[PDB]
Amino acid sequence: SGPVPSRARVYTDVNTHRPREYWDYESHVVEWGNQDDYQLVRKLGRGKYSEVFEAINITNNEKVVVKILKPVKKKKIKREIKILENLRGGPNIITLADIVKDPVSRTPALVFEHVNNTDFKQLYQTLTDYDIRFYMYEILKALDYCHSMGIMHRDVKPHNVMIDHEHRKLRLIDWGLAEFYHPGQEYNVRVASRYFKGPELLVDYQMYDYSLDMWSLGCMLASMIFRKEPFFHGHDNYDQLVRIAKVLGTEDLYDYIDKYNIELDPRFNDILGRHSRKRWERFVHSENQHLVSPEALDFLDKLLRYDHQSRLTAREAMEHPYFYTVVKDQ
Ligand SMILES: O=C(CCCCCCCNc1nc2cc(C(=O)O)ccc2c2cnccc12)NO
Ligand SMILES: [Cl-]
Ligand SMILES: [Cl-]
Repeated sequence: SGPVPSRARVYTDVNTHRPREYWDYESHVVEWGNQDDYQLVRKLGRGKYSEVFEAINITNNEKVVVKILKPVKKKKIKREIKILENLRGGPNIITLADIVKDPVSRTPALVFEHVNNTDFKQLYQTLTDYDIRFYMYEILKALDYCHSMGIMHRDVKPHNVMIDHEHRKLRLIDWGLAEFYHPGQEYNVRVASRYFKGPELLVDYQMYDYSLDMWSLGCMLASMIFRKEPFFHGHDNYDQLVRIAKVLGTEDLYDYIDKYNIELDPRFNDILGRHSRKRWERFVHSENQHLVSPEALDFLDKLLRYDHQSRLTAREAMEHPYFYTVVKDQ
């Protein structure tokens, strides 16, 4: 026997109902724009497999951002392009304005809308309770939208949320790890950064779905309301699950593993041992108490569940009382 199958609880068949050109990114033909329209102004970042510049569109003198794509797996170029084009115009999704060939190496470069960003290591220190709720709701809007469009982001983390706090404007960026959800498909578990990897990634359960993004979101929320960054501070991939188990407890972990017939490494199983669940109240202290409320902890608790089928969907999350007043704000 093998692992038990799983299906997305919501939006399960969205891609099946669309024409195949929507999700068959390998068959996408790229419409290339005019590289001469853009001139690089300065370097903004040099992440993995990509370089990011501030640039100028000289046909309208619009400040834009150019990301030069250099993945090892070339199939991710069309993938990112197709996903950006399918989600274009959606709430809080970064806008792909153009695609051009870098005149140096003929490598693809994406042109994006420019956002007036403020770094999170400078921002999450000054956020009020209300601000945390408001921006979580904006992220949820983006996630419900991309999930409803058949797409899982798979790399939700602070650096991939651009915030113009002066205008209370938020954009979800870097769709280079995003994939289309197809029921029954097995996905790669190497996605996401360690601190934000869901337990399904950490136990090598490959038939995961949109709910992966809901675990990541939970990890961000916990780090903001408790002012512990990252909240689960694993030092390698096994330690990440150990740190999770020390908070959520091993009883629900072992029930999760049994439910889906997941094959755990025996020495790892021995290492996890037995840990009781810690009540969320243990993480409150005088320095973070102004960010904690009963509805915050209930919401957090309903995002950070081992069983991916048990986590709140983005829409259920948007209906949680934690956002009640925020919902009346717009
Ligand atoms: O949490 C945070 C963390 C701040 C991290 C700073 C990263 C600097 C890179 N800077 C931009 N990287 C982009 C990447 C993409 C993409 O890969 O899709 C799309 C758009 C941008 C972008 C747009 N406008 C201004 C700057 C950038 N801040 O709130
Ligand atoms: Cl406790
Ligand atoms: Cl969802």
